[PDB]
Amino acid sequence: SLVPVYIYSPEYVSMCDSLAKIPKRASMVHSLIEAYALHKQMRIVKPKVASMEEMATFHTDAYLQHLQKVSQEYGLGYDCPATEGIFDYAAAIGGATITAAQCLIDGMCKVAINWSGGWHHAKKDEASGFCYLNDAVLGILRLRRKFERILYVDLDLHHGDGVEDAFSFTSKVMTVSLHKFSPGFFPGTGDVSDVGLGKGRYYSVNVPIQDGIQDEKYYQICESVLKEVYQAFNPKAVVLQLGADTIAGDPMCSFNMTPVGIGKCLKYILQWQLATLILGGGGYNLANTARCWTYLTGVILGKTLSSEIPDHEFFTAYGPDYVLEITPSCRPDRNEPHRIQQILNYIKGNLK
Ligand SMILES: CN(c1ccc(C(=O)NO)cc1)S(=O)(=O)c1ccc(-c2ccccn2)s1
Ligand SMILES: [K+]
Ligand SMILES: [K+]
Ligand SMILES: [Zn+2]
Repeated sequence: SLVPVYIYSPEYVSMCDSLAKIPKRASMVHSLIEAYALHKQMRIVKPKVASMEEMATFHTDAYLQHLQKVSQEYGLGYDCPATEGIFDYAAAIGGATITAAQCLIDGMCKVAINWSGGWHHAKKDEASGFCYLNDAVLGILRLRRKFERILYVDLDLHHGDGVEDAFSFTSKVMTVSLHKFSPGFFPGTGDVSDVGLGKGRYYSVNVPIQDGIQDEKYYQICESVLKEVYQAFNPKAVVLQLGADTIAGDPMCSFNMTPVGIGKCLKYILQWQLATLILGGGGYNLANTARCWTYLTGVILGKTLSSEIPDHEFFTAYGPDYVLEITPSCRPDRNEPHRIQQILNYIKGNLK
């Protein structure tokens, strides 16, 4: 077994480290997890590289081939620069989430972790927001070999548009996303009015949130909507993305969460006791993202972690404080009690 599965292999971590816009985060994340000796308490499973056929269960051959070519418009460039070996990078992530999926389809595993996955923005034929391959989607598509109702819960700061669009017309998968929704804020979509299309209408729930949201309030919103969604929908399996770009101190500077808030949310989903695929995502303050995910790793394990940071390779990276906890800034919570209730009521009606 009941020990969660931890997708890892030095080759995978190093391949993940080569991501241009987020260098070394994989190692840092794994290193801190290892430092608290959190691993060796999970079932370590090596990642399998995704094949062309597998990745194409969503992406088009046109896009896959092209990507494989430059690794030697499709959304490539500035935000998504096709650096050397990027195709390999993508295939390893995708492969990694698909193997976490298989780990769940089979037994002896109620939770499968791939902190390096979670790129929800990738379209079937286009890279977007640092996302080259949509692993979350590939995991969901794998999970559906055995589960008729999958619940996708996206807690990244950004809207999970890629995964949502992928299933907007089906009621097999239900995508729920809590994100910042403001005029010029990427990807600029996902208002509460967004509920899906055709046969998928009401199977896409979006929770537009504003800057400054803190642990408490965030959790009340989350539990409120999740509880409602667990009722109407009878999820057999669950895919959860935990982008840490919501954590106080992120360069993104929008939400004001700490891993503990996001923690209560995790605990809430873990208590349904369903097959759960854990993914990472955003998180541009490399040190905090590591603190966030190793802590959440502890929450998956239940074992409370030592407040002081354990000596390891990146010990220095832990600011001046050197503690596991993260303190929110003194920024205001631009979320009025009335609009949040209004949003909740809208979706609450929608759910049928
Ligand atoms: C590419 N972009 C994304 C998209 C998605 C994410 C994300 O975390 N999604 O969950 C992050 C950045 S973006 O256009 O909004 C950017 C944000 C910050 C960017 C940046 C890039 C270089 C230097 C400084 N800032 S680009
Ligand atoms: K989100
Ligand atoms: K859907
Ligand atoms: Zn994000």
